[PDB]
Amino acid sequence: SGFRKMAFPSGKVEGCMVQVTCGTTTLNGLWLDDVVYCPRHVICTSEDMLNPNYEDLLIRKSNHNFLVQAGNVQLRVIGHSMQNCVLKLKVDTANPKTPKYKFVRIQPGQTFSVLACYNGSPSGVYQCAMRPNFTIKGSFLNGSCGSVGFNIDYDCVSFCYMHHMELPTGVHAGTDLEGNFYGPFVDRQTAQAAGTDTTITVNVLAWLYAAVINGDRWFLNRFTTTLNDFNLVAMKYNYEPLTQDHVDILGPLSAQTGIAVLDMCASLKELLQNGMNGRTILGSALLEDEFTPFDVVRQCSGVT
Amino acid sequence: SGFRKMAFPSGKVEGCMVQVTCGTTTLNGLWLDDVVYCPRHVICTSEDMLNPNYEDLLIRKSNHNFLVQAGNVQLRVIGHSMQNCVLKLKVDTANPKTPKYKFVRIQPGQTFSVLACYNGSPSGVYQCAMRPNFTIKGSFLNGSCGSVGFNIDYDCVSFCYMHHMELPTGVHAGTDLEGNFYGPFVDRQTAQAAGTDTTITVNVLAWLYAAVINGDRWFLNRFTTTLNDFNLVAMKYNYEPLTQDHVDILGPLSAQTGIAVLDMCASLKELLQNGMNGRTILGSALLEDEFTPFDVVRQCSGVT
Ligand SMILES: Cn1c(=O)[nH]c2cncc(NC(=O)[C@@H]3CCOc4ccc(Cl)cc43)c21
Ligand SMILES: Cn1c(=O)[nH]c2cncc(NC(=O)[C@@H]3CCOc4ccc(Cl)cc43)c21
Repeated sequence: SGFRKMAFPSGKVEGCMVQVTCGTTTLNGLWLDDVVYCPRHVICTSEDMLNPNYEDLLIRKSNHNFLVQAGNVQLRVIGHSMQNCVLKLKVDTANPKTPKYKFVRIQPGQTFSVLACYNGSPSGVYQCAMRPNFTIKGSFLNGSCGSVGFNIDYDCVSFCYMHHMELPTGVHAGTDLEGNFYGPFVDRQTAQAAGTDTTITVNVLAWLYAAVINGDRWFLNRFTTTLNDFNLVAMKYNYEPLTQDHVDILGPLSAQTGIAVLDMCASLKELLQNGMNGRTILGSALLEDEFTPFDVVRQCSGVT
Repeated sequence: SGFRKMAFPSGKVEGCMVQVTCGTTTLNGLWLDDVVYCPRHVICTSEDMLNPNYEDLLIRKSNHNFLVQAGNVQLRVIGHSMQNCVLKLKVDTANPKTPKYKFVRIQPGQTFSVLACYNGSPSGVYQCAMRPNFTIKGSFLNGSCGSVGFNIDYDCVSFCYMHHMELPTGVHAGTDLEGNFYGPFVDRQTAQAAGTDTTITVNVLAWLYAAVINGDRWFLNRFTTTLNDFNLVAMKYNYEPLTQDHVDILGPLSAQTGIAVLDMCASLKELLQNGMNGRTILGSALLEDEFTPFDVVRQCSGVT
């Protein structure tokens, strides 16, 4: 029992982190096989960030201008290419610690672990979610660019995020491992504002199921609702609309607890309208939305 | 910017986890050098747990009754001894992945990362704190016993916790790596109730400093207080008394923000008396107390 914001064990990803320096900019890179992936803004000075022409800036860089260091040993760069907003630096040595891996582009609402790094060295691991406005709320200081987000399915690491930027509001933006930004963000030091950060309804419901599984049951009410009635309330509270696909996904948690998905929706509807009244659910005074239904099943079943 | 509940990178500890089975009980063990540490209740059946005489039960066990498996390979047990509530199983092979390590006994209020394991395999990593009542609020299912808590100082892992038990209220109890339980708990399936779970005041203040560093400043007020006046309020709200030692520890965060420790105490005093009024601090609707002042400095500075 007990339910925590849990990240995946980070060992498989720690074995992939390297330091990439180009000129006076140093950030992190991800070394998989004989390729090192890193944000293309490693080639920029602080002044270039204002209006960078990456293709033009890249012309002035050769393989020897990218310094890749794995631990305290230097890697030989034998090729470099730009793919969207990431650089792929081909090195002469395959990473001996390369885990089984995939590159996946996640959808909003999906969660992942982040291994925050500085100078190619891991500082910490935390869990976050791709927000509905395609930002993530992370913990990243200067030098953290190139840190990655991932999920693990047994022994296969699915890399979904690479950190690139912090917006003026303190939220974060980045790309998948093909270098495509999540959302409309661009790697330029220009005013970019995020859209509405709506609550991930299906994740809140999954977390209310986790609360029932762990004994926090005070919020269960005598009501039910329909998807349409619930969504009228969800719209009002800046919650994402719940679909029949989300109801299907919650099926196993509904089966485990015996609480119909629409009954849990009615409980959530009353929590939105009435508030918590100074009470907590799983140690939280707000409705947590960064646990997916899959995370709840995994944590409540002990998948390793 | 951004502030997350961050765990240490778990790789160094993942390389130490093994599966220990004695008869029909399987749990986790920690393999450091040629010794495997595990909860002594691995020798008990579910029936033995009601009133176990560990010395007597241990007489019926030989080295060959302890099955230690590292990955999918078996370790040869050449000795076994009981130290308080842990068994130390000497194996014929030193763990080749043994990191630099220490065994430390933490004080209440101190935080640590937990690598939750099942069958010697890591499932997740999360951060928690030794509560003032010597329980921890973890996430542990059956089979999680032997999972460890630790801190990392650069390349040295200080192991502080080994999981042993879940109380009827869903909170957790365990020992240091010398097998001594934190608090008054015993490894017996008997009614054991926890004392008051007071709030770790010095950690809340550190987290309010983290909030100011990250731009959440709405709660800063025009007041100050004294330790004595603050503690009158802290007592009333089941907060731990703040001492001059805690004030000294917060010194570097006070220097970084320019907010005197007693001014932050007055802000916290108003938050306790007035509540949050539906507002959040660092994404939380409650006052977070599982970040120590050291955690705040480390996360806000990027120690790797
Ligand atoms: C500089 N810095 C911090 O101090 N905390 C950060 C957390 N995450 C990221 C950064 N860095 C940035 O955002 C840089 C600084 C210049 O502006 C831009 C513009 C676009 C892009 Cl892709 C990157 C950057 C951080
Ligand atoms: C069985 N079990 C779960 O299902 N979730 C658990 C989370 N953490 C621990 C356990 N296990 C226990 O607490 C066992 C079960 C029998 O009672 C006792 C009594 C003392 C001691 Cl030291 C251990 C135990 C859990």
